[PDB]
Amino acid sequence: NALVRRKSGLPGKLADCRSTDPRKSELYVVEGDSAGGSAKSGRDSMFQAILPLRGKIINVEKARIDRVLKNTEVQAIITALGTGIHDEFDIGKLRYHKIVLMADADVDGQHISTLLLTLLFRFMRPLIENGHVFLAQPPLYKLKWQRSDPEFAYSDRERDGLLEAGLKAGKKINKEDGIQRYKGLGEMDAKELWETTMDPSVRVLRQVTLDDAAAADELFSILMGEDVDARRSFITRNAKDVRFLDV
Amino acid sequence: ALVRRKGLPGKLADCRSTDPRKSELYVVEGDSAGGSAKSGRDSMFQAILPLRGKIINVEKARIDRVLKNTEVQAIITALGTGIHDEFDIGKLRYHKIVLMADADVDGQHISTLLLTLLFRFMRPLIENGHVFLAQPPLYKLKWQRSDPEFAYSDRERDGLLEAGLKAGKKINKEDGIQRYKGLGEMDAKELWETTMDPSVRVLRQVTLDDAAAADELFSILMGEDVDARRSFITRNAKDVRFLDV
Amino acid sequence: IEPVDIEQEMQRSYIDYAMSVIVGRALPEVRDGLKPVHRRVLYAMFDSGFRPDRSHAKSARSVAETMGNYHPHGDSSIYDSLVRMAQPWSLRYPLVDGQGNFGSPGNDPPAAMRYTEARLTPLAMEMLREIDEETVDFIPNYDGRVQEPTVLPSRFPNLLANGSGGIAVGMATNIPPHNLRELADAVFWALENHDADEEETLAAVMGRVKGPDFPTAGLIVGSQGTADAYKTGRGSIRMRGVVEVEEDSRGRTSLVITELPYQVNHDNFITSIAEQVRDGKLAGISNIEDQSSDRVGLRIVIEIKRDAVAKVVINNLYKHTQLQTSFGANMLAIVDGVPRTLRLDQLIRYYVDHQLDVIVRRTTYRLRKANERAHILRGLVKALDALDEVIALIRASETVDIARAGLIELLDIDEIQAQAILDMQLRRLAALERQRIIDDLAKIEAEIADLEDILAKPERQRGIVRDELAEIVDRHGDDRRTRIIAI
Amino acid sequence: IEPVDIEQEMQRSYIDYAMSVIVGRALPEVRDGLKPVHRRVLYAMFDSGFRPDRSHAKSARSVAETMGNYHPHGDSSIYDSLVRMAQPWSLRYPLVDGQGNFGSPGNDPPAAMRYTEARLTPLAMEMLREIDEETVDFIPNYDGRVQEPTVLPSRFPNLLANGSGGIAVGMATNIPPHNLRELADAVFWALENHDADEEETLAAVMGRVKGPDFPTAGLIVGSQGTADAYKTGRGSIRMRGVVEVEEDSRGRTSLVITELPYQVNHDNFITSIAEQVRDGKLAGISNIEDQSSDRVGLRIVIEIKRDAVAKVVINNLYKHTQLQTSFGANMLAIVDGVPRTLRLDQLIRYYVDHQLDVIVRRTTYRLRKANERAHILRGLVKALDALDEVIALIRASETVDIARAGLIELLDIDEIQAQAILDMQLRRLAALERQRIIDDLAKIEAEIADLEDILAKPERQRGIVRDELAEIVDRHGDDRRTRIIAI
DNA sequence: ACGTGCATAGTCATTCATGA
DNA sequence: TCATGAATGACTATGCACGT
Ligand SMILES: Cc1c(N2C[C@@H]3CCCN[C@@H]3C2)c(F)cc2c(=O)c(C(=O)O)cn(C3CC3)c12
Ligand SMILES: Cc1c(N2C[C@@H]3CCCN[C@@H]3C2)c(F)cc2c(=O)c(C(=O)O)cn(C3CC3)c12
Ligand SMILES: [Mg+2]
Ligand SMILES: [Mg+2]
Ligand SMILES: [Mg+2]
Ligand SMILES: [Mg+2]
Repeated sequence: NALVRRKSGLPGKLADCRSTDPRKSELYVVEGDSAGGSAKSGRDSMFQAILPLRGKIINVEKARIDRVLKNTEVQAIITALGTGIHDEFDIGKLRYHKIVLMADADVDGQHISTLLLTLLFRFMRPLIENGHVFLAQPPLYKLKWQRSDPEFAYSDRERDGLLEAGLKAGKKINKEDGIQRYKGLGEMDAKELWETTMDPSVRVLRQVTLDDAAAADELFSILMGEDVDARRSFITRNAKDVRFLDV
Repeated sequence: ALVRRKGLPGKLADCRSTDPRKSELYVVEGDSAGGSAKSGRDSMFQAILPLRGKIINVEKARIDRVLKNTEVQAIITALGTGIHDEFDIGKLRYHKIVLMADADVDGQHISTLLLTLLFRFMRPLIENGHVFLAQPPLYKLKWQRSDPEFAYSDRERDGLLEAGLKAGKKINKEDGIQRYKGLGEMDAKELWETTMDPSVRVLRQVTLDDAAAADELFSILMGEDVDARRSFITRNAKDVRFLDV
Repeated sequence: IEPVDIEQEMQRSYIDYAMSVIVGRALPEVRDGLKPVHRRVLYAMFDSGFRPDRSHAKSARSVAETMGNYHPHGDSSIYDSLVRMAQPWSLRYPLVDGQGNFGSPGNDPPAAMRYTEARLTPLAMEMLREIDEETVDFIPNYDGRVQEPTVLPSRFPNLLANGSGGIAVGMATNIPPHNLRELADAVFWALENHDADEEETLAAVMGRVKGPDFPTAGLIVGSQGTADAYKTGRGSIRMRGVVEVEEDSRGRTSLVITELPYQVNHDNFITSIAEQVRDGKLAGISNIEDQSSDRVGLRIVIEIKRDAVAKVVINNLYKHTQLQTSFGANMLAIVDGVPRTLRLDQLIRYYVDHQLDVIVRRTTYRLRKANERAHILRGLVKALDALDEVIALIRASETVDIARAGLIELLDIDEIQAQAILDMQLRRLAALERQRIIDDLAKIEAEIADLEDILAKPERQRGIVRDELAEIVDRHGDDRRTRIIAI
Repeated sequence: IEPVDIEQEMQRSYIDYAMSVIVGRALPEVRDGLKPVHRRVLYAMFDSGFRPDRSHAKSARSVAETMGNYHPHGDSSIYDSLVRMAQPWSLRYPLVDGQGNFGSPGNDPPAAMRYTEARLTPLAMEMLREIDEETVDFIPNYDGRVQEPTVLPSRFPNLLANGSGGIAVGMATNIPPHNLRELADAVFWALENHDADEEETLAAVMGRVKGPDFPTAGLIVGSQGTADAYKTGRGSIRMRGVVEVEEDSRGRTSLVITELPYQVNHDNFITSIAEQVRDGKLAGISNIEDQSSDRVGLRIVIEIKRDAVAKVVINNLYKHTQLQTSFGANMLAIVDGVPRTLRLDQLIRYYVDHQLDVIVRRTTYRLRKANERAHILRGLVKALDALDEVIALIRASETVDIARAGLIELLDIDEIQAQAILDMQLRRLAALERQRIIDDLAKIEAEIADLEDILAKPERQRGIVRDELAEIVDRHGDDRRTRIIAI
């Protein structure tokens, strides 16, 4: 199985890869034009393609199907993945065996993730079941040591850890430039994105798994559905314990 | 009489008076200024057509390309008259065409581009004195107790300042004299009381004396021949100050 | 590669979104009635010195300062938020003094950032009054480079005054604006009757706050919806514009609309009527003409046919247009980091509590500072009494460290105080200058006693809020705009 | 209503536009090689403290500061100008240190203002070096609120180094960038041979400035065009990229392009080749693949057919693509407010003249300040010599003025010096501090002697420019990138 | 279906001179 | 016709909850 990549019938925003093998190909679904631009530059153009998404994705749970199919961003995703939707879904025509969702570490990136995951679960569920969907974890900090190579941190804890270790090791940091804190993918350059989210030898990916389909169906409908009351009560009920889901 | 929109440009904020003889079209530089003008105008007799960006040079550009330009189409359509040989002054929808641009150099440039469009496509509008130039304010004197005064030149500013101080009035040295750097910085009220209120506005009527001489100057300044324009500027820029002495 | 279940991811991510939107974006803090973007814009302008005592700064500078230090978001929407706070038809009491084109109540958009200038209004200066005296908790910004205020002093009830509208997740708020003088009376009562229960307090406050006071004037019809909002936190308030029937020389009649209800777009309103007359659902109307201008304000003339009754057409307009429209009140605000629907007495009380907190904290701040000044002054006075020895000591010292260590031993003084003696100028050794130090000590000790007295007396604390608020209202309070009528 | 003739209006208005564009927009000042927007952006960042000794500020803050104080234009285009000055493929020696996505040599646009941060580069700090020491004339800004510099100190030849391209009215400029080390040698010669005539100077400078040095590396073919540019002020310099032929194991041969000439868009270049294969105008080419990355840089692989000669295809590429393209040099710059086409010797000389002016003005400023401090120090020493008396006098004074007036009488002192004595802290009455005052007087008088010597000797002045520039080049100078070859 | 307000910018067309 | 580089911003679409 092999499929042609665009080079001078696919989305205009798509920066496709060169490899014609889906098994080896990857699609990075990116939040924002800036981040997508940097990703297009820092990627490995052989196996990695970039599809920047602009603005909040349409909620396929709330909006009727005809309106969803008219949405330019949804069309781009469906077209880029190559597979159909719902009953016309054919995994054989999947153009990328790795679909990496890359959003900002901030709160709005989390929201876009849920909107994208909702699109996938409702229109192209088998992509989730067969583990073709991943979540890229962007860096939060960049430690710029005076003499040593810079280190990236993906949490406040890791920042504190790498800071302590380096200082203990006799390294030093400026208290001015110091630790750069990322507030979004758009603030990163090509190199930074490669060395934290796209280089397969250092990137931190999370594979989206689907255990209970019925339970998932209910949760999607509650959180993303038209019923506000259900969503309100669910949030007030479970937000109190969001910290303790993995304890 | 002619119908006003309530088949014309979407940007056009037409007037209410159906009489062209009493109607006026303010051709404005920028969406901001045009927006403020639309609010401060007298909607009865004054219509607003905001123009966005540098107008296309009809002296340089091919005819077909000029006709594709959205801003040119807006002007031609709004004025109602045709162009060139198909020009019919009888269908002129506004007997006063006021060009209102910033006092800065880019406003001056836009004026020359508009005057070029008019002179080449719709010359009779100039010949019959339907084309005017609004002179925007440059300064606003904000007296502490008295009504504010507007100035249209550095000299007038110095004069009004001197007169007021002599008369015992006083100004803040902070707020003080507001200097306008463009029409976009003005609100509706300010534009009315300086450029649109017919009882205080400073308009200049464009007259055409020697048509042949004008034709040559337009071709030199606006034409494709750079050398001619280069030499003309180096020749005459030295004496631009002394044109009215 | 780590595995993660879709349910865990969805739940965690969406809850994180909902909560921050609820608490940190769309909904107002009850104490100052501000959303984060509002608070950050105002403080940015404040810290930048963009105040009414200086000329308007380019609004781009306010946006950029807000972006770079406090609000990690886009310049575009931040400008929109700044612009809104400057529109007299949006805010009942504007917090931003705008210079230039800030749009209109119609479809005329505001000018771009490059064109406009902006500074804080005098009332916005009361929002930030004495913010630098530890009157409110500060926290580090989004990258820890600088501090930002968690809440503003808000020396007037801004939430109730300017209202607030916001769409969050799972919930939304819609608090109408109110007349400052009426709110003040409510606060004054709350201060006097500080022990009154909720039942009594609600009755009193509802008597003084007659209802919302919209910046667009207009009319409020009925009293139930207002009462519902204040008692329940939800109510539907019927609004109306103002219509004045005019007769013509021919004898034709025309309806002149000079006011519209809150948040009704003038252009959309005219267009709606125009579209409702062509299809033909508002017969009796002959002609629609907008005779509005910057000088006469809103003026929509509706000429009606000879075979048409004025009130019939007006009633049809009330029915089929937003000439009559209801304000869906929902008194939702963030209280102590939690979203809560509040009664009117709760809204007043929580604000009064905030004011008392501000005044006590201000007093504490001033008291601490007064003691520090007094402490150093006491040191200087000791030096003056033994000035001959002090100077001789400093001179005979090889360094300033030898001189300092000696001064402590000489006069039995702290190191901070000894430092002050060293920092003393030869100016302060003049006769009259020596005297001012003495008097200043006497002056401050009186101030310290006063401050201590305030902290010890809840009566004075309440009195200060009353007197200071009264001063603000007398200066910045205005007449009611929205007229309240019965059914 | 006043009448105006169309010829009068057209002539005045268009000339006014042309002149300001020529002198105050599109063309560079010869002394610092900067256009107004460049100069204003850099000074805005400088005054704001956005320097290499501090973390990158949000670029929005630089734009807003430039817009609000110096550059009365739009935020959009100002950001574009700032961004460009940060791109290593645009400027041979970037003046802005950018953090984030500033685009690529291809069609990848820069990130929006909200995403990027920016500060001045170390070399840009040399552009502004000692600007606060009256080294350059300042004028009021566009509204008279603040002062702005007419020109920067420019402690390295920035015009020739970074070059300049601009479209004005009636004329346009296109100065290529050059290697800093080569320019320095030219300046060093100009300083040593300060009396040399233009003929000798042109010969000397042309020998040291071997040609343009583009940030995009590549090749310069031939020497005629370069010579023309330096001798005439106009010249056509033929540029080429770098092509390396690779042979696959028993496979087809392919051309690897790793460099392109100045200002050639990578994406447009690839597209041009691709489209010229379609209708078929570059036969012999089998496949085009962009193997470029952030890690290997530019790498365009052009596999050619087996029945095709590599050298033939490369010449076809030279012919029908920008793999070979000419730089149309036109050495136009503003000299004393007048646009002028300059020889290379004139460009160097004018820059050297500017440097000498800066150093002389700096020296004068420092001498004036040195005298002022010395003047005050002389007062302090008089006080120390009669210290016992100084104190007793101040004590008996009812005010500080009586104390002051006495000091004048006691020690024969100015009003400034007596005031300085008055402002003196008890800190400085310690032994080492009294000695420090003495030594400080001795130091300044020594510095004054040095400064006076500089002003009296043009030799030293030239020496200062040489030594200071040399220090800059040693630190910030880099290797040549563009290789110069013969026909 | 529309308004609300704080969140998630690229595209579009000219002046102007010059050389392909 | 195109690139060059400083000059002269509105329009376009979603989330989110609620009431006509
Ligand atoms: C109007 C404008 C543009 N429009 C002008 C044209 C005529 C009217 C229909 N729209 C087209 C496109 C444009 F394409 C780009 C910019 C800018 O890039 C820009 C900028 O600041 O960079 C500023 N403006 C506006 C002030 C004039 C721009
Ligand atoms: C993307 C975006 C918008 N759209 C353009 C695109 C059309 C095709 C795909 N959908 C998007 C959506 C938009 F209409 C407004 C804004 C803004 O007003 C705005 C703002 O800052 O106010 C910012 N953005 C972008 C960051 C996402 C906006
Ligand atoms: Mg983000
Ligand atoms: Mg202007
Ligand atoms: Mg927007
Ligand atoms: Mg632009």
